[PDB]
Amino acid sequence: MTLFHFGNCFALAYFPYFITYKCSGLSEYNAFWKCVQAGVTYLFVQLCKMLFLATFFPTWEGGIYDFIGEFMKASVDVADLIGLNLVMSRNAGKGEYKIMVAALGWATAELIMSRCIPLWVGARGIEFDWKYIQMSIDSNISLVHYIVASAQVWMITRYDLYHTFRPAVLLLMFLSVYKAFVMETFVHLCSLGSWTALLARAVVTGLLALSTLALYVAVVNVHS
Amino acid sequence: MSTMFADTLLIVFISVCTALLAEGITWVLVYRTDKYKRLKAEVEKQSKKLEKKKETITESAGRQQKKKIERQEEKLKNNNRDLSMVRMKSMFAIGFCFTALMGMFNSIFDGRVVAKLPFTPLSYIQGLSHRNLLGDDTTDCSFIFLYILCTMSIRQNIQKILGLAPSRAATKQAGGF
Amino acid sequence: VWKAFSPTTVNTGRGMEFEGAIIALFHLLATRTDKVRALREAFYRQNLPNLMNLIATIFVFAVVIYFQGFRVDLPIKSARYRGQYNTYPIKLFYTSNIPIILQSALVSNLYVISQMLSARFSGNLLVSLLGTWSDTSSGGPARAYPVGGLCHYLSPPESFGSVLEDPVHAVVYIVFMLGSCAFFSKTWIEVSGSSAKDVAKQLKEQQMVMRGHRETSMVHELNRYIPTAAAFGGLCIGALSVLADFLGAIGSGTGILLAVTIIYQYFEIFVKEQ
Amino acid sequence: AHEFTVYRMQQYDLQGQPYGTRNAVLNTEARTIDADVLSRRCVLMRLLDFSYEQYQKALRQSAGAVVIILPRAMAAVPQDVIRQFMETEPEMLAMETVVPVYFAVEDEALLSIYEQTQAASAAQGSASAAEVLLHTATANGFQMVTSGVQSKAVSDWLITSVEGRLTGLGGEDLPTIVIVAHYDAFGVAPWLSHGADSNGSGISVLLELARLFSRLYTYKRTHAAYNLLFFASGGGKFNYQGTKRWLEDNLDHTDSSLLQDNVAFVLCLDTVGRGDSLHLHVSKPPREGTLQHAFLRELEAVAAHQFPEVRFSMVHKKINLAEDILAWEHERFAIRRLPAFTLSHLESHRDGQRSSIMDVRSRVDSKTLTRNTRLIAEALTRVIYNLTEKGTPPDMPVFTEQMQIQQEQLDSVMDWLTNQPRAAQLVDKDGTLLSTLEHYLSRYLKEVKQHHIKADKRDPEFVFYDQLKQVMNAYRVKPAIFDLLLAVCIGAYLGMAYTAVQHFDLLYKTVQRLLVKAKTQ
Repeated sequence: MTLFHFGNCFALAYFPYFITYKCSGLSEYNAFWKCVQAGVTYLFVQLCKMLFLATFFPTWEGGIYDFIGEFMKASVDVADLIGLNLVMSRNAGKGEYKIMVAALGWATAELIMSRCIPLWVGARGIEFDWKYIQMSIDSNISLVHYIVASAQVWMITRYDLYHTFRPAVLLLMFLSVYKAFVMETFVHLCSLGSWTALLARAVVTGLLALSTLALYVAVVNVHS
Repeated sequence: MSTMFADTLLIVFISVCTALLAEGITWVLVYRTDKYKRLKAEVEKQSKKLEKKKETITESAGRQQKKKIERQEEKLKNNNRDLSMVRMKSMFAIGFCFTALMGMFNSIFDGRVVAKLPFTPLSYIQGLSHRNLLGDDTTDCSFIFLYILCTMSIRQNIQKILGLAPSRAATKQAGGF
Repeated sequence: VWKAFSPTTVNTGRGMEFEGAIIALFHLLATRTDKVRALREAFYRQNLPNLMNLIATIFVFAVVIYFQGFRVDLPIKSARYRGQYNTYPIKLFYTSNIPIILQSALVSNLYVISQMLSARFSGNLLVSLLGTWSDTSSGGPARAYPVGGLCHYLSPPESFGSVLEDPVHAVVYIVFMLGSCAFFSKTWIEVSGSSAKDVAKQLKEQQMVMRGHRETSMVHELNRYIPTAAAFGGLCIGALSVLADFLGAIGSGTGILLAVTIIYQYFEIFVKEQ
Repeated sequence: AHEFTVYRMQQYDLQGQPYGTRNAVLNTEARTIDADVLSRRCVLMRLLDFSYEQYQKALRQSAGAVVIILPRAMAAVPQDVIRQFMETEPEMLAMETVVPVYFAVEDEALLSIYEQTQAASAAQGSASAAEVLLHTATANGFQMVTSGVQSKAVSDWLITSVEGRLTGLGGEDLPTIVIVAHYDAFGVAPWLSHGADSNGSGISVLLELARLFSRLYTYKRTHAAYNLLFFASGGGKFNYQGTKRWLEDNLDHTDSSLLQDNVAFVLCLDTVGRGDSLHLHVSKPPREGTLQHAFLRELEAVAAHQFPEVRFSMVHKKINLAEDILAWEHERFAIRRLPAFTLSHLESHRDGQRSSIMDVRSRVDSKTLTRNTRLIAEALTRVIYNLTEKGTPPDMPVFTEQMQIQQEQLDSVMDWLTNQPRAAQLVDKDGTLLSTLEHYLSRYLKEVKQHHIKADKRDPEFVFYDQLKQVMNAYRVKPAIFDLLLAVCIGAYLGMAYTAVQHFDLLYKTVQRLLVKAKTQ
């Protein structure tokens, strides 16, 4: 039973990434090594973020939910955008290719670092918990969110981006960076159940994806 | 129909279902693939050309024909290794399915005697025939042992009926790998 | 690697702590609600190898490789074959790790002799001059430190705090290390047969001649650079070792230098044979 | 997960015979008795619903374990259920079972788990196979795991008995009367074997008698011409091993002259805390003119005259040497040829009350205990001082006013005894119970000594086992059918994702058309 739950969680977390990799044509471009490099960049950025937080921010001893601490973590999440920009600049190709390579490598590296060890230890436990399935869905939500963030960073980094679009891109990037903090604050405030929190995260990610896609299409058409 | 024979029949049915599932997985991952079809056809064509050349090649064939045989054996061995690796991917998938199947069997047949053996198993196989059974009767058959026998019987027969069995030429060359 | 990744748990009075800096960091991050505080503790742990110490080691390793790459290329031509240009690299660390090895072996023998003399003949003036040893079990595995004498002056200060407490000791240690490394490098070149004359003889045996210069001229040019390269390289090696020791790099500044240079030489041997 | 404390059915060997449960490790799914297949399952039974036939059914079906849930208030539990359990308990202990049996005190989480398991077990029969599959898939299973290791024999357990003496006016040569009570408790679960009546009541009577005799012996005017020995025996329920060792040490050794020739009689007190019937169990009827006969006559006279409510009678049982376990403590003395008798409210030693975890402080009546103590004290004093020959009428109580029995003290002693389980496998030499008992005896008696008996290594008369108390963890679990359905759902989700990615170009074109239309408008 424990093996069945672990296998289901691992399959649900991993197969969507493989499907995206094959369908997007990255396999055709032999992008696997570029994705590995992106994951290494993610590891470096995450280490830098942890070092920055430890060096500059003492832990608050207040029992009440650390609103300042979560806000600071979201502010530090800008480092992930900087790393994605660095990866895209390092990677040569069409904008869609750069966005997809950066997003896939970043999301895969986060998934490996943050969820595989918890999946391995927890899902093989005797006790069945929905949390592992929820985390497997959350990894897919993270993958979509990273795709959206990479597309936004590419659009903002475009030299030809019109000034009218630029504030919209900046606002979308701001929302993407602060999405985790906003979701945690909302879940804490409403005492939302884990399924409701996952659904809300999915809805917010979908809305961000749709807005980013619409802006991307508008920017591409304005130059086509 | 006593629960023991019902369990026996259920195990036979499960072995059939698992053989069909393993063949379906192998078909989806291997048999349908163009790489597999191509490698299989290449192996058969090279084997037949090698045999026909060995038959046509008298001792008077000369070092050059011998070297052509060696080069064809090398090509056949390489193609057979690639074919084996493709089959091995299916073997791994079936292994994972077998891990899942063992969990299902534990959930259904734990501690239950599923069949009576008409013979005393040899001490080296008793650890399988009486595995996870309560009792001293070494003629008690464990679900693991009955499933193994059923799978060994059914899988090859199903492959042969469906024509999915590896070709005898491919098996003869796989003997080398 | 063991200090970085050891899974052994050592019972510090507060709690059981992983010896390995990385494993301890992951365990603390998983088990502690104060993730930032746990990370800071892992970076600045008093009693176990720190992540900051590991980062310092990595920085030292990169710096050492960068200095290792410094070379002076002398153009040599085959006399027999026209147009064949090769460079004779005079490395900055011309004398290799051998000055470090000789200095460390001499210091090791001095410490062994001093400890024996202190154990067998307590209170003799010569014994006190050579070294006085005290076993400091200050909340740690017992370590015998030389608290007085030449062995005390030769011992590395454990931290910048100790350097601040005893500035004279740190200055004496630094001067001794630099002087000994330079002296050993100069002596080693003469003893080893790696002098400019010997290198010129090897080039003559290999039928390699510098363009426009006779073999004697080659000897003069090599003699200009090799002694300077040896002495400056030894001084740089001593300075790098002292800096890494002050930075607290895991495995010691001397150890890191030895490992990097040995690996580089082995790699060069591997490439040459290949 | 939910963690709760479980008390394992005791494991011991007596005279080479195995008793109780041999296994202590459980890793099985929880089920109720209603489930058709209990094999390798943890069977949950409530004491209210507990039946011996159901327990036997589980053993026959080779249940993985049995967990018996005890109501928090034993007094609250209906008396009939307790009586039935007490009757079944000796048979359960006598029967060796491979299946581990545990006792758990009821907890709200445990009750909720029990109800959920009962509903899951019942639902399988009532519904069509598709509905049963859906119910099983949505149902939460519970997996019971014991944290403890397998039980092991204790090679060096020591049973300790405490003796104290009061010398009569005339020295050690005077006739010695020995009052004996075993302090050890016995029951299906040692941690639940409080043994309030058996034999906390007897110990309380013995201590009160010790206090009264000590006070009488303090003053020369009231000083008797008898030796009194008070013996608190260990391992009474295990064939009186402490008494046997104490008798061997006193009688085999010539230096211990007190017992060889000076023993007037031995009065053993067992289960004197309850009931209006009092039975004097004698291996041999006392001969006329013997001190034991005088004591019997005095006890009958006091019961008839001062306490007519108490029905006193003499029960004669011949000693059967063939039986592995002696019926009464006095039998050991009779085997050694010492005149001895046991006073108990129980008609028979085989009564389930004598060896039950249900013997709790609420069962013991303070008034009954005080009355029995007074009757025993009066009879002993009348024998010791020969009051009847001196012409003192039977109706007159000696123990009045200054010598009155203290009900509050008896209650405090009973509470102290019942506060902790006194099972022989739990009573360590250094235990608080023994140290307190020794101090209390030492206050009133002289020459208090502790006698320690150890089982022989070559031929151990008794062997005790550990792992009597363990923590059991209930883990929530989902069935394999549920996992299979989840796998199918995941496969469908992956197929939908693949189709959506393949058809994303249609979405891109639709968005482009919508944006163009919005620009045009």
